[PDB]
Amino acid sequence: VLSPADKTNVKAAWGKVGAHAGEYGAEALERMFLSFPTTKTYFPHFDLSHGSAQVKGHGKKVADALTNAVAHVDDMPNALSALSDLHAHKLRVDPVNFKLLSHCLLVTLAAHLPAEFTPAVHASLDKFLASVSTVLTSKYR
Amino acid sequence: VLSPADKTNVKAAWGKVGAHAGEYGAEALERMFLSFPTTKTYFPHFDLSHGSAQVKGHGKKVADALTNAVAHVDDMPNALSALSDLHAHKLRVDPVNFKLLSHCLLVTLAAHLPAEFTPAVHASLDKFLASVSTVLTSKYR
Amino acid sequence: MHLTPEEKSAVTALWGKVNVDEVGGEALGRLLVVYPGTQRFFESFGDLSTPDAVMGNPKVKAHGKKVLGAFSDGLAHLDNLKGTFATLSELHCDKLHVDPENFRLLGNVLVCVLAHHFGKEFTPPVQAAYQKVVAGVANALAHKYH
Amino acid sequence: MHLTPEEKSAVTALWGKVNVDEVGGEALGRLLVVYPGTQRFFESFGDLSTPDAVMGNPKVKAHGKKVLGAFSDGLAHLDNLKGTFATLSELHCDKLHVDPENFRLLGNVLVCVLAHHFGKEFTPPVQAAYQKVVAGVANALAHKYH
Ligand code: HEM
Ligand code: HEM
Ligand code: HEM
Ligand code: HEM
Repeated sequence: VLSPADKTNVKAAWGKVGAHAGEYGAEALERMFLSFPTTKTYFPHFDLSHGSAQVKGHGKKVADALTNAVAHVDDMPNALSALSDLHAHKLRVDPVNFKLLSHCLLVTLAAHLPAEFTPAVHASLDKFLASVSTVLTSKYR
Repeated sequence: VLSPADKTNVKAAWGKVGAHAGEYGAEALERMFLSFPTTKTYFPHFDLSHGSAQVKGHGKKVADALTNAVAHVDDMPNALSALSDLHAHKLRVDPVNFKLLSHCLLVTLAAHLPAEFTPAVHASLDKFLASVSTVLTSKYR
Repeated sequence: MHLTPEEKSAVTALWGKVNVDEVGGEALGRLLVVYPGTQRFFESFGDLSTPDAVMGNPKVKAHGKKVLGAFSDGLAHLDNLKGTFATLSELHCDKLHVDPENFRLLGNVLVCVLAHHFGKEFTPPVQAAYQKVVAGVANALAHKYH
Repeated sequence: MHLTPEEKSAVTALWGKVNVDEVGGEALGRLLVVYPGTQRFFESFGDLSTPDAVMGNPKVKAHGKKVLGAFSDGLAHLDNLKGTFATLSELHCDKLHVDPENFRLLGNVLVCVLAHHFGKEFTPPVQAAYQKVVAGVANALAHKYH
């Protein structure tokens, strides 16, 4: 469960992401597809080449949903209800993959936000992404 | 979340287990230690030989906790609170391990309950053990 | 795939008693009932809305037989799982887009089905050998993913 | 270790720039803060109640250097990681009783640490080669568990 300090750490870190949310989301996706190729199975309709516009656009969408989660940290299951339904009943992504995207997002943040990525903040972001993941797979079966 | 049918399924199945729980708990553990040897790292102080008393004694305790969970199926997080605390703060068992024991319990039940281990019941039991595992692992950080 | 001679014998002994057609159907059907997420790959199979619809679906039954038939053939080549499944690996990745995690789920469900059919005879040591076999088959089927 | 020549080269070049003392300390420290369950093995190191405590703990810093030192030596043996880490695998299983899952956690933390230090230079292709190396190391450390 996220503690007050976690929520504080996440709001601050994400704040510094700011207008770079979109770029980071795209980078994290690219990192995932290269590092963990089995994740490409969920995107057979995507042009997966470097700098592709489908990855960019999708990177933006992920990034925005996360901004929304941060803004609704105290109430995630409600702010994310439609995305939860989408992942559970339509997309049906196996849960292991969420850990893979989460890690890649951390690596992206660690690469772009050196001063801000302290050990406590790293801890907080990891729990946060984990909660987002639990929410997104909570209606699976 | 367990559905009304899931609950009925689990009560029926566990009822047939009855006064065999202990014995089935021990078998699940032996199965787990043999199929997934990394799990033994958590029991370096146990005699892990076939028929071991520590193994039997521990099977009974696991089985008793599952019976208590079945008896409080509508209030599992509270019925198992103490156990959740124990696993989180003292034992600190990695969550992947819970999936391994759950699988072995299912194998154990399948081997002893041929008429009751139907597809729908298999599904309900898997979901039930997964909920029990989430509770036991919910206070980890 | 480190299998000891006595594990290999154990696996082979038991498998000789298996009706692959029947066990194939049961294993595929249970996968789709217990892990409904796996139904995303079989929308052409018609009605999968309830357990009886899945378990008795003639298409699920026919596919189960095909899957387990390939699996049996793999048991005849335990020392070269990778070569044996290379073309199926590529097919599953490039044409069917199946996340290999599903191979691990099927393997475990197959183990529950074997336990269900054989009861006592599926002793802890026999199960341990089968766990190694299903992991190897899962790894061989994933090996060509890229 | 199915590492590509361009991948072996990417690993080696970046590693030549690593301050092992700092990275070791930081990776082991981060493991203990991000995944507190791992503290179970390090009760005798002292106070690990807070991040500042863990990160400043001299025994954590020293143990990090040792761990990363052995990792370093493995990077010169990439064609035989299993052989290289066999004794260490035996010791992690028989004397220390460490669940090998922790090896994968340390791996990912290490990758986050490398990205944090190298920024731009830690590109997607470079990360990918490192993910293969870290899984490779984790697998070799787990190889002798029984
Ligand atoms: C924190 C984790 C994640 C979040 C916040 C997230 C969020 C989203 C969002 C916002 C969309 C777009 C929905 C729309 O168009 O309105 C989406 C779609 C999608 N996501 Fe997830 N996602 C996450 C993880 C994953 C993972 C791990 C996978 C599998 C590798 C995945 C696979 C997909 C796929 C295949 C689509 C449909 C893409 C398309 O057809 O355009 N997502 N997700
Ligand atoms: C189905 C989930 C599980 C349940 C319901 C369960 C239940 C219990 C119970 C009742 C105890 C005894 C606590 C006491 O003495 O009051 C216990 C202890 C213990 N459990 Fe869990 N357990 C589960 C899974 C696991 C797994 C996956 C592991 C690690 C592989 C594990 C490792 C331990 C250990 C090492 C002890 C201490 C044993 C001793 O020192 O005597 N448990 N558990
Ligand atoms: C033991 C592991 C498995 C083996 C040995 C196996 C084997 C096979 C074989 C022999 C075929 C027919 C290939 C062809 O049409 O040319 C096939 C097709 C297929 N497999 Fe696999 N399979 C396995 C697991 C799975 C899993 C777990 C899934 C998804 C949950 C899956 C999804 C599919 C799909 C969707 C097809 C094509 C169905 C169609 O004809 O429309 N397979 N598999
Ligand atoms: C990259 C993976 C790892 C490597 C290469 C590594 C390497 C080493 C080495 C070289 C030693 C010194 C052994 C000796 O004195 O002969 C050691 C000790 C130890 N390692 Fe590992 N280690 C790794 C990961 C882990 C992790 C993840 C854990 C637990 C979270 C762990 C727990 C320990 C413990 C408890 C000791 C003994 C320390 C003491 O003297 O108190 N190791 N390790």
